[PDB]
Amino acid sequence: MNTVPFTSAPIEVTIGIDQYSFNVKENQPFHGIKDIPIGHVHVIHFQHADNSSMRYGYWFDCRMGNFYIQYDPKDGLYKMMEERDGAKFENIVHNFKERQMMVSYPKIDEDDTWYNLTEFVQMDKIRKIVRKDENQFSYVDSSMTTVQENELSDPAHSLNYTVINFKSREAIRPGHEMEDFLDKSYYLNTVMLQGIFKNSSNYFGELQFAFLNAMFFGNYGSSLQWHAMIELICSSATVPKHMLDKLDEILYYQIKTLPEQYSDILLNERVWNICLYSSFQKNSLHNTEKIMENKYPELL
Amino acid sequence: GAMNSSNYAELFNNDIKLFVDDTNVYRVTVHKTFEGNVATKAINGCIFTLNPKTGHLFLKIIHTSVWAGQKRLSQLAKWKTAEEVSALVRSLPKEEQPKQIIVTRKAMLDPLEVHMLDFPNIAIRPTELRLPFSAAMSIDKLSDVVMKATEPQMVLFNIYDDWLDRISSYTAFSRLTLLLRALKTNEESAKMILLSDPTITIKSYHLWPSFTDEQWITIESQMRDLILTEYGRKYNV
Ligand SMILES: COC(=O)Cn1nnnc1C1CCCC1
Repeated sequence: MNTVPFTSAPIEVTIGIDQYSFNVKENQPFHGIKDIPIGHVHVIHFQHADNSSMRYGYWFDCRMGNFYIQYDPKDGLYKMMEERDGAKFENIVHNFKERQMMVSYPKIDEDDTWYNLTEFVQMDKIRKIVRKDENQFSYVDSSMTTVQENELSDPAHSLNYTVINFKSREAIRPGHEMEDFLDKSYYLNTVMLQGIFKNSSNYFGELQFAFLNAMFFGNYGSSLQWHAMIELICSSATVPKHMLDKLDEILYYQIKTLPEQYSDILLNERVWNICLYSSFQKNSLHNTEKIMENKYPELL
Repeated sequence: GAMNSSNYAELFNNDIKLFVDDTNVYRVTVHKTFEGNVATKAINGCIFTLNPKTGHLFLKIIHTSVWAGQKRLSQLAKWKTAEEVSALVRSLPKEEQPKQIIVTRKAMLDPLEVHMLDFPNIAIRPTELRLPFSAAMSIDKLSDVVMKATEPQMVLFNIYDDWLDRISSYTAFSRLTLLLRALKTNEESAKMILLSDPTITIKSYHLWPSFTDEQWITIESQMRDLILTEYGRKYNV
């Protein structure tokens, strides 16, 4: 197990760690989070009690270094930093662990939720979407725009998701206009899978990462990307069977985890009704269709 | 965006534009079969592509052979229309290519947009005008060329004859739409109005009769009376 210590907690804040969250009071004796499961990426996220503006947070993998959080009173946020002195880091963590000033990552043993949401997500791929090469962890917030949003403005602070545009020359072969517009299999299998992502695991990783940024930060461009990546598969007549089965599992766990009271802002009615009831794959997502119909029948 | 009555004079400015109407592309007769089912039989159709400023009409004749062995013909017809309009644009010299293409039916937007991706500076727009271009096949010389075609063919016409020698393109378009609306509402009576007087005849190189200015006023009034007469017949007014 690994640990993200906190130098202090000078401002009252709701702290998220993966799908969990807890509140810390202003100047409370809080010194971080222990027992973080090794083997997965993680996200630690923040919403200030006195200014819910800007949710923000950090994606990290404890296998890549020793990370800690310290508040910066000038920029007014909790910042992730890397401690290069391993002995100092071990000593500080042990002291705080002995004084019981850390919360424990509260994983139920039966519970595979986080693995199910991050199965295909890798830090190396996160670090290409979020470009800040001097850090081993990646900052995301509520307001960051995507490369595609910026084409339709500070490029250094952008989410470099793969651009998907159904009415673009990339999506449509000259001479196959009707074919390629009504059946996106070319665009999915040749352009995106074979050409850009290389395999379906990388495509699913970006899809999962987009959903998580949408859910944890309310990042609008991330929600757009998530839906575009779903629609691209559902609108293709020819999809490898293993991909459809895996997509159903991915989407089921995303819908299961979504806060019920955020469904109105996190789910696009057009895309979901199209994917579940009109698309080529309308009968290939049995688990997702069942949870959607039982949890959010209003959207449909 | 969409084209309506607020920006109606835009049709007659100096930016080249084309209306595209696909109503008459896929045409069928419906009949019973020997077994008592129902079958369709396609007949020749046409794409109606019109420059409202100059009157130039690019009439692409759609021969029934294009439908042979194809499925989902109503959908295919929109994509075939878009393919042919795209081909027309590419065939025109750059200085003759339109800056805007206005489709009469919103279902033509995506097919045309996709076929014209190579022309990002040509705007593809709908219209809120209800334009009676479906009645093009009530114009005898247009219907004759479509029905006689034995293969795909493009035929060029000036749908205004020589009217632009005497009137503006705004007035000419208004005259055309009134004539087409009348032919759409009551074709027999419209042709009667247009042809009753034998001393006034259509020139070999024209589509409509050779009316003087005063006679066009009379004809236009008779067409408006026809439209109103039919409105009253329809709604019992
Ligand atoms: C050089 O900065 C510091 O030493 C900050 N600090 N103060 N108390 N804890 C820390 C973090 C340093 C690594 C683990 C927690």
